[PDB]
Amino acid sequence: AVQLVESGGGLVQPKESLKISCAAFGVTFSNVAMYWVRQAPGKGLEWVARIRTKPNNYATYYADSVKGRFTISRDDSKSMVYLQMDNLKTEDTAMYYCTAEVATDWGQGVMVTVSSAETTAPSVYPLAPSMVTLGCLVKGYFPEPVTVTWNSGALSSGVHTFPAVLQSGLYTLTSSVTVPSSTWSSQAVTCNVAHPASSTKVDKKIIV
Amino acid sequence: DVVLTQAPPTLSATIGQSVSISCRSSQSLLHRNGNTYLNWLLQRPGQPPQLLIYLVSRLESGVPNRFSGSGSGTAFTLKISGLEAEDLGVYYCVQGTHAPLTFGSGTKLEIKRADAAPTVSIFPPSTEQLATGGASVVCLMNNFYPRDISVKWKIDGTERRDGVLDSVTDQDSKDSTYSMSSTLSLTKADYESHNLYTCEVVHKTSSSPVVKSFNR
Amino acid sequence: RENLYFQGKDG
Repeated sequence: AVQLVESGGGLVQPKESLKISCAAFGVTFSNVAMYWVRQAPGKGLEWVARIRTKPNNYATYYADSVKGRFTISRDDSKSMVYLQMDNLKTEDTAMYYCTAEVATDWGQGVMVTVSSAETTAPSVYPLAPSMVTLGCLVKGYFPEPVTVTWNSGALSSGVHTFPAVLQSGLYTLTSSVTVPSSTWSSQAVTCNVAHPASSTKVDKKIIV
Repeated sequence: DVVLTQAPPTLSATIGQSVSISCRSSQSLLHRNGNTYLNWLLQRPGQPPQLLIYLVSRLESGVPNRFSGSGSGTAFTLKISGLEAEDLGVYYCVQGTHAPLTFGSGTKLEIKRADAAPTVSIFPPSTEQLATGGASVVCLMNNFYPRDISVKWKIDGTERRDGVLDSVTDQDSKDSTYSMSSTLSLTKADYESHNLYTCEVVHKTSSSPVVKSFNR
Repeated sequence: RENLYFQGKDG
């Protein structure tokens, strides 16, 4: 099974550097040109950098907006592709994806956020009041994203996680889950809130 | 770079109906090797792109029979024959015949369904938050259709508009409904100076507002 | 579709 796996990325200040990478598994990528492709939040997909194969001298090409700041490289012996991003600008903020010229296999992507604001961990508060609706208020964090699950992913249907709203440089979101009221009676109901950029992961049991 | 002109930008149809998306290329996508490297991708909210169709017409493993791709040269088509609830999201064409890879601008598919009234919930601030000197009141409106909805906050009978932040979910992949969250933020001082907190919801399913309140 | 990678694609 063919697979691409990206790593690296995170939050960085304007003018700083980041190196992201892409590990290929399951079949050689030696005979294909490789690409980094990006997607700014709420926008479409666009190529960023391109690297040819050994017979074509590993020639590299860049979108106009990153020329002279990003460098693409590949290590065929290790099935690895890399993007060195120097002199990062706020408008480089995007999910970055690695893919081959055949565009059939895609990694999970890595988020690169470029901002002069520093990380703030969220405050996580319970929302307590047939089917019962419970929730978690995830307030005052920066940057995006957070991940919210309910009972570590055991409660998956009747979950609503609302898109974050930005207000005075901080994000707020809510997540809710709707369970049979007997479930809340016997079982614990807990929201788990991960925030990669602050290295936090917090649980909130919803107490009656 | 090769320009892929994708149309329409949005689609909406009921379960069981057929829809088509067009991808039109500035250059022939037939490669000198005989293959035509035109694929269709689906992207669900907050997910990576995934392959639906590759090499014009070949169905990716796991993709339902109701998806098909066709076309040649500079004009291509994706068809969904009998939409299902889970088919919503954004569809892109992508070509790799001519380097660099380029992409259509995307088609967002929404599902038309029967009107459904919101289930409304109200939530007082938590003890934990008050302890910090802040307060937040939350009102949820769950599983309604269509998306258009109005939410208002009343404090002791007076509408409050400052400190309100609203957010609507992406359409639900199972029941094709929407949900909305409204958050009323205020100081602990402000919050304790009042008694009746009310969420008022107006949706086309009823002329009467849906009203949820608590007393502090 | 592994044969796409065997055969290759680069320009």
